[PDB]
Amino acid sequence: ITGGSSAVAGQWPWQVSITYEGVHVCGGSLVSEQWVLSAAHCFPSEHHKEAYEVKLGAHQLDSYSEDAKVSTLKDIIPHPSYLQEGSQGDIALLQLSRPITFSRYIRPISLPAAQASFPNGLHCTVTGWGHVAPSVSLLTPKPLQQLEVPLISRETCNSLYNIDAKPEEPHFVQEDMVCAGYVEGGKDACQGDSGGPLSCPVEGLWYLTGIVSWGDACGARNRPGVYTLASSYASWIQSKVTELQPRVVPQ
Repeated sequence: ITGGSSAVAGQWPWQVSITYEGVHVCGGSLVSEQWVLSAAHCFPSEHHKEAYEVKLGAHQLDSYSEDAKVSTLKDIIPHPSYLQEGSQGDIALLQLSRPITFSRYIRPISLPAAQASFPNGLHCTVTGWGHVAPSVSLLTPKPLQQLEVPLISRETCNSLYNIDAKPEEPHFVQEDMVCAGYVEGGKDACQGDSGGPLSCPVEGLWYLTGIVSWGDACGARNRPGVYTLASSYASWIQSKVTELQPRVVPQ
């Protein structure tokens, strides 16, 4: 996260850290006692499920915490539309090997139901332990970063990414993605943040509106970060995981 601030402990208790062979690679969002949603691009086919770990309840990634829990994974289910290096379908369900116990520091975020709409301009928050500037990592002790970003209309994101960007720019799919952020630069999610939550508030409840998916360089100008739009995958999520019940989001 670039341009944001340090969260206080307990603030975003659904945020988790995913490591691969012990190295933090992505975020994710706890959505029940045993399931986490993250980005499919963090789980390439060639990686071994047993080499991942999920750390919950930690605000400083490099500080021991008695409140932190670490779990292995028993299943990884990427969306079947997902193609490596492609934009579509960047979302994956991860099942922890065992259910975890909730606490002040570990609690699930609500999934938005298929028909949920979040108004353009709503200030949502993206969190993570990813880069703080282009190619610059967050320094130890790696305090979780948070950044308020406004949701941007699909028409505008389509303009910014599909019309006003070169052909090698990933394709923005209006039905299944949302961009959120700034054209000004210096405020965005970055490498290492994928899979983490775009948490949007409605009537005092937080919904996983999006999952960090892609964008340009960390904090690049005219390219607000792009997120997988969770509502578009709500029916898929619930059909795969009967335990996960997306919530209807008030008008």
